[PDB]
Amino acid sequence: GRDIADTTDAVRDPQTLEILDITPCSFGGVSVITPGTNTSNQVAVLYQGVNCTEVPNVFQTRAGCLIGAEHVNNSYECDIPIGAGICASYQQSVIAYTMSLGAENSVAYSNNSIA
Amino acid sequence: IPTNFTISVTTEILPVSMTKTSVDCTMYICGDSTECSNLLLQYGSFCTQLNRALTGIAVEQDKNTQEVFAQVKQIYKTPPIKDFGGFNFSQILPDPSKPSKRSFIEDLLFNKVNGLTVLPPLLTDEMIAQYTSALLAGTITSGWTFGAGAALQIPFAMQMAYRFNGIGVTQNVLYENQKLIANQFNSAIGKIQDSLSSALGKLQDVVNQNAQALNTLVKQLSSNFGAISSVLNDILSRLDPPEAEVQIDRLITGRLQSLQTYVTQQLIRAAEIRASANLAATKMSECVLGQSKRVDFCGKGYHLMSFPQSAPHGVVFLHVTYVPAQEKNFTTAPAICHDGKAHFPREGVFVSNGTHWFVTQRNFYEPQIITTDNTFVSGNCDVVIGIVNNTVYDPLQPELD
Amino acid sequence: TLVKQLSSNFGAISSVLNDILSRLDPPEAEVQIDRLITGRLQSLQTYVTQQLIRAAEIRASANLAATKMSECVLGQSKRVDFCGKGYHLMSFPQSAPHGVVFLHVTYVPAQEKNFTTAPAICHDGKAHFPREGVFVSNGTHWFVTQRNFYEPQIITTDNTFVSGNCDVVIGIVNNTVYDPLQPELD
Ligand SMILES: *[C@@H]1O[C@H](CO)[C@@H](O[C@@H]2O[C@H](CO)[C@@H](O)[C@H](O)[C@H]2NC(C)=O)[C@H](O)[C@H]1NC(C)=O
Ligand SMILES: *[C@@H]1O[C@H](CO)[C@@H](O[C@@H]2O[C@H](CO)[C@@H](O)[C@H](O)[C@H]2NC(C)=O)[C@H](O)[C@H]1NC(C)=O
Ligand SMILES: *[C@@H]1O[C@H](CO)[C@@H](O[C@@H]2O[C@H](CO)[C@@H](O)[C@H](O)[C@H]2NC(C)=O)[C@H](O)[C@H]1NC(C)=O
Ligand SMILES: *[C@@H]1O[C@H](CO)[C@@H](O)[C@H](O)[C@H]1NC(C)=O
Ligand SMILES: *[C@@H]1O[C@H](CO)[C@@H](O)[C@H](O)[C@H]1NC(C)=O
Ligand SMILES: *[C@@H]1O[C@H](CO)[C@@H](O)[C@H](O)[C@H]1NC(C)=O
Ligand SMILES: *[C@@H]1O[C@H](CO)[C@@H](O)[C@H](O)[C@H]1NC(C)=O
Ligand SMILES: *[C@@H]1O[C@H](CO)[C@@H](O)[C@H](O)[C@H]1NC(C)=O
Ligand SMILES: *[C@@H]1O[C@H](CO)[C@@H](O)[C@H](O)[C@H]1NC(C)=O
Ligand SMILES: *[C@@H]1O[C@H](CO)[C@@H](O)[C@H](O)[C@H]1NC(C)=O
Ligand SMILES: *[C@@H]1O[C@H](CO)[C@@H](O)[C@H](O)[C@H]1NC(C)=O
Ligand SMILES: *[C@@H]1O[C@H](CO)[C@@H](O)[C@H](O)[C@H]1NC(C)=O
Ligand SMILES: *[C@@H]1O[C@H](CO)[C@@H](O)[C@H](O)[C@H]1NC(C)=O
Ligand SMILES: *[C@@H]1O[C@H](CO)[C@@H](O)[C@H](O)[C@H]1NC(C)=O
Repeated sequence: GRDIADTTDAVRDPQTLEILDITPCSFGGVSVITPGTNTSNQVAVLYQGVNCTEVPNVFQTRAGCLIGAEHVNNSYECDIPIGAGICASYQQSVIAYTMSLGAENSVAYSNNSIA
Repeated sequence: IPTNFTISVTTEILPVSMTKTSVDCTMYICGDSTECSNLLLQYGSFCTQLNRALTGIAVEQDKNTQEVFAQVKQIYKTPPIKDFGGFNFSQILPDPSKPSKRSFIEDLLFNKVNGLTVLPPLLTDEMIAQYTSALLAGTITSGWTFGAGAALQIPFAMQMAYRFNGIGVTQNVLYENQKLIANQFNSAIGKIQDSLSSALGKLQDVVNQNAQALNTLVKQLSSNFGAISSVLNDILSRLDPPEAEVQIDRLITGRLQSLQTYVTQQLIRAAEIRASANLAATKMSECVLGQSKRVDFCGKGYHLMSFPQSAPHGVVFLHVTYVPAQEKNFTTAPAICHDGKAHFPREGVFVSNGTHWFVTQRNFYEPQIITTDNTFVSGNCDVVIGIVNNTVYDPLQPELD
Repeated sequence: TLVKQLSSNFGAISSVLNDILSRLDPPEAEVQIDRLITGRLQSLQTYVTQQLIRAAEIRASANLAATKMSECVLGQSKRVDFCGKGYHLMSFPQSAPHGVVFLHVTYVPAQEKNFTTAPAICHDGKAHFPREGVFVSNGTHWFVTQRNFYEPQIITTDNTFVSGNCDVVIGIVNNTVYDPLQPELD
């Protein structure tokens, strides 16, 4: 069997004559999230595009599996960009959160008033 | 002189960023073989150099997006009461019912458009939609004051009066034609809505180019380059190392050439994308946060205001312009000769309907009696070429008498 | 990187030409010399291509800097967020190693206040519009002030012009307009 790119996607077993699909083993990059060397010597490790089960606090993002950072359900300004709306900061351990775009303001609009 | 006007709303599409891809040099050339890696280690820092170029290209896209869409300090909210003087902003304002807060027109725009890895963008679509909504709410509620500091509220009709002043038309023209202008704006917005649902080719061209380049790179892995086969496992299984090296070297050479061509053309594309993003950021600063005097920069006509909408990997600007209509012929003169002295118009032009002489503004026909209040004197009647004889009214004398 | 790429075999037996010459006969030696030549030529071409690509960006930045020198230093610009942030007043250049520094001076308003406003004033069945400014009220009285700074003034016929009746304009408010000529006449 062949795919669009002409690779051996599927094979037939010779002894029992059954069709077995062939899929590649997991691969990806490894990124290290660190504060300054003066500030601390602890790091967080991101496995990009890898499901958390495939890896030999564990937090799953759209970028990949994040190990060594605790997820807090507050929002702050972005410090270190992880991807897909997630940032990381050192606050002591490394924390991961969803970045906030800014402060919320409501202008006092009216059809009579000016500033 | 024109005697009527038209409100025109037009669209402009600009690409901002492209897809973030990364290729591992060793995995593409060798896969999972140690012999090929050891042979490839003798070529230097080509693989480290190629990976760094791609990393820089990937990093540049987030800056591209940030420079265009993150131009507001605060996230402004529109008031619950939509009393904007008859103007209707509903196809460009967010609707909470949709799970994403994209507007109607944004929904229409979004419905249209081996070691390989694709990286997600830092900003999601919801965040970009929130940026656009904040910009648009600020423009509606505070005019152009939020660009230069704190947002100061003002009624929308008075803001439109200021914008009519900015193009050389007086305020009473707006205030005595408000309903017609509102209706024309609403009809133009509806026409855009109809035209979109029935365009975005510039955004699809980039996607097509990137996909085709990736497809070529992937398909170049089935070339022999002079070896007995293009499959490295077959070469390693059928031959001893001394005889396998002479084929693996040819495979390595070919695959290196293929990756280097791909990376170079990718850099050349990234430069153009950066230039387009810079133009989009300039347009956001100058058309949306202000009123531009540059000709044909924000639309076609006399610019009034613009509204931004987010597109997939791009941005759309809706430019609102002023177009004069229904002109009429008149006879004109440079000056008026009265009592042996020459009068010039202060901020208008002298016109005649065939029997009488009036003074009117240049962009709209509104005749008025020539008095000493709207004219000024300089010299006598001999110097000027084309001066005509007429009477100039003095308001003080009848009141005094 | 260019200098360091001179210690690679590129498939040959050695990276030193003299060692290849001494340890091999000429007919076999030329085969290794060709490999070394190919590798070093490829390195040079890569260096030149990246230098061209970088020079293009440097040129674009220099063009932007020249435009900014023309429009912020030799004049006053009305382009928004081109010469600093705020309302541009003037700029001063400084020289930096392989660059230039611009010091932008801008005008930022502060300390705003609530006011009540109207589009026109109705007086004697006539509609008055402000010549340059906006009508504001502190709660009991009406004034006319310039838009970017608060300086209230009495509404007269010298701040306003008349256009039409009071029926058309939406939001017209009754008030009085003071005629300066009458007190001097009487
Ligand atoms: C200026 O143009 C507008 C738009 O064409 C005119 O308004 C229309 O006039 C016609 C003719 O009387 C009416 O049937 C329409 O109902 C009007 N409104 C619209 C939205 O079409 C307007 O009359 C023109 N001004 C002058 C002075 O003729
Ligand atoms: C040109 O403008 C003059 C001034 O408005 C017009 O003269 C007026 O005509 C109307 C009738 O059409 C009379 O009721 C007014 O009394 C006239 N005004 C004056 C000052 O006499 C004139 O009709 C216009 N057209 C032409 C061709 O002259
Ligand atoms: C609005 O401004 C007017 C003008 O300054 C104020 O009227 C003056 O108020 C002072 C305060 O006692 C008096 O001394 C003056 O005699 C008033 N002038 C006139 C012409 O009456 C008015 O008080 C202000 N309104 C508010 C609510 O502050
Ligand atoms: C031998 O191979 C045939 C397929 O040709 C298969 O049907 C059969 O079961 C095999 N026998 C054994 C003992 O594996
Ligand atoms: C590390 O951080 C401290 C903060 O207290 C700072 O004083 C120090 O300068 C930093 N290290 C270096 C090398 O600058
Ligand atoms: C990881 O595997 C689980 C189990 O199938 C799946 O539910 C989950 O969606 C996977 N992760 C991602 C990011 O798809
Ligand atoms: C995340 O949200 C849940 C909502 O129930 C909350 O209980 C939890 O405390 C949040 N996470 C953290 C770290 O606080
Ligand atoms: C704005 O137009 C829509 C039709 O597109 C209409 O349903 C809506 O009621 C209008 N807005 C107001 C305030 O009437
Ligand atoms: C004005 O005069 C020209 C030349 O006589 C003529 O062609 C035109 O129809 C007239 N009217 C307008 C509105 O231009
Ligand atoms: C315009 O040109 C004509 C010649 O055809 C001339 O007679 C007339 O005087 C000129 N107009 C003026 C205002 O001089
Ligand atoms: C305008 O009036 C003056 C003074 O009466 C006269 O000398 C001159 O000839 C007049 N112009 C024309 C074109 O008749
Ligand atoms: C204008 O009045 C509103 C009323 O709520 C207020 O919130 C706002 O701060 C005022 N603007 C000022 C004081 O500049
Ligand atoms: C403001 O809105 C109110 C409520 O509809 C209305 O009574 C008033 O006339 C409006 N004022 C202006 C200036 O539009
Ligand atoms: C203004 O005065 C006229 C008559 O003097 C009156 O009919 C009108 O109702 C007044 N306007 C207001 C808003 O009270």
